[PDB]
Amino acid sequence: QYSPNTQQGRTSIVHLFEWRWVDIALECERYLAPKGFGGVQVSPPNENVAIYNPFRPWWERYQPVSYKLCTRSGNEDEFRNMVTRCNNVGVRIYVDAVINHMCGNAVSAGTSSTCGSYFNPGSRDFPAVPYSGWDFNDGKCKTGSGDIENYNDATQVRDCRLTGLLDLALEKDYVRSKIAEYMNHLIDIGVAGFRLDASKHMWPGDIKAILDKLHNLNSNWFPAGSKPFIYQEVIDLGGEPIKSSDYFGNGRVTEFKYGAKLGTVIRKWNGEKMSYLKNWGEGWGFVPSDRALVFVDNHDNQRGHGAGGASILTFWDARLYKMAVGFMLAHPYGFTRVMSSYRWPRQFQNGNDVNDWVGPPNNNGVIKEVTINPDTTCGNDWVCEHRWRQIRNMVIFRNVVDGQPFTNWYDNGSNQVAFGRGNRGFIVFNNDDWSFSLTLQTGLPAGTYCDVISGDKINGNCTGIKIYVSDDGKAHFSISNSAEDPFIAIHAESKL
Ligand SMILES: C[C@H]1O[C@H](O[C@H]2[C@H](O)[C@@H](O)[C@@H](O)O[C@@H]2CO)[C@H](O)[C@@H](O)[C@@H]1N[C@H]1C=C(CO)[C@@H](O)[C@H](O)[C@H]1O
Ligand SMILES: *[C@@H]1O[C@H](CO)[C@@H](O)[C@H](O)[C@H]1NC(C)=O
Ligand SMILES: [Ca+2]
Ligand SMILES: [Cl-]
Repeated sequence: QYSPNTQQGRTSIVHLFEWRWVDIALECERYLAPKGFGGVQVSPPNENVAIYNPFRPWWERYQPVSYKLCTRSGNEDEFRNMVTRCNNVGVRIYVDAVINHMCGNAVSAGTSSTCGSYFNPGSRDFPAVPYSGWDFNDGKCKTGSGDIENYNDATQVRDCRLTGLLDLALEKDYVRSKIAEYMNHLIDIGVAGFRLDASKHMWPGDIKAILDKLHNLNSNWFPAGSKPFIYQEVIDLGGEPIKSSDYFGNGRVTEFKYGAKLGTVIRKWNGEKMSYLKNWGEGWGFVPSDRALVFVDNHDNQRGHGAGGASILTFWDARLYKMAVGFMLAHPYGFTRVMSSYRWPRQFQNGNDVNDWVGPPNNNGVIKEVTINPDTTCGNDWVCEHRWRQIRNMVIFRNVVDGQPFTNWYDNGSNQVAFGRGNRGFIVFNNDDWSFSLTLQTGLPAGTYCDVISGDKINGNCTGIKIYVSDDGKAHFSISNSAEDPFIAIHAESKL
């Protein structure tokens, strides 16, 4: 559960937040496979509460009603078709499993669900599963409100309701079995792993009991004995009694300190600078690389709903975002997840975005299809960061240098740094307020390389900047602080 059952040579996954099943299946064939992406994290595929006030917010998908594969992304048949086609092209599917809870305790009873299933929060009745009052922690939680009130108390964080969400009694074999039933149905369909949502709100031992009931991946696509890849969402920035290390026995963990610190460093907040990235990784107090799932931003903190503060970089800050993603994809620490989102009307009032609830692009509630423009960009308000030349080429960069050591590091004591990955790739950054022009040792073999950030290598030629590596591995780099993309990356496959 620590290894990504991704195809050999593919090292990243992309989060196609709120994408429809039919759009993902197409993207797997027309883009993801050809460009070397290893997998796709999809939004919760199980039935959720249909919320009309606000109008269909993104977060309604984190309020389960049943485990029926029927949501705004599609039905069960469309979901299976997606997993099959993607798997047939070497692109894995990872499911966002919401298993810590059901929907809000205050939600009105009725059939306001994505598939018409009836449910009654007030009476803890979820017949479509089925679940009853006996399957929740109402009698176990010790707070006066019944909800989590203080994160300094490890017990209520697990036994009480996260912002009102009915908390499942995961200690009960019956509940563990209904969740396993749901997860095993997905595994048998072809899913390669799961993102365990709100893992901090579940005891490590309860998670383990559930994982012990899981099947091995589908033998039609994976080798015998393959275990599903598991990465648990645990926000641990320190200061709390719960540590992400407490979950190492179950699988990988999300390292939120990663995007938070990269954000402050690149923004140059409070005296930080890129030169300090020399010992990036465990040196910064992060969890072991082999237990880490890293990313710059996620669906939560890109809209200020998670943890990380205002330092988090997102597509809104394009120039710096591409640099942050590039550094991440070039550095060997952890398993990388690329974000892919949609645009919403950000409206800041007194320091906060009042429209942080806006759901995916839609027409009367029906999610809009992802349209592709002649320049490979997306329309219908889908950002498609994974399609940006700079990000896509760095995804390939990571594949090419997979396994190579971190070497030939250089820094000017400020914000101009560079490092290589064995003899397969080199990358340089200029985040200072002045130009960079120096000859550095790359460790690469002599030849002419195409800069994969400012261009591509097409039919024997580079469309952008060209780098010349001498016999001794030295190469000259010139990066103006006025350049669109203040960084250059070259690797074994961009050589003429
Ligand atoms: C939304 C988020 O809330 C909780 O995160 C809190 C951290 O645990 C705290 O240490 C502190 O930083 O405040 C955070 C809230 O701002 C919770 O632990 C997370 O798991 C949760 N995020 C996931 C859970 C959901 C509920 O199903 C979803 O709303 C969300 O999209 C998930 O990413
Ligand atoms: C590369 O581009 C140049 C023009 O810029 C052209 O002369 C040359 O033939 C091209 N090389 C190949 C292999 O097509
Ligand atoms: Ca819980
Ligand atoms: Cl996450």
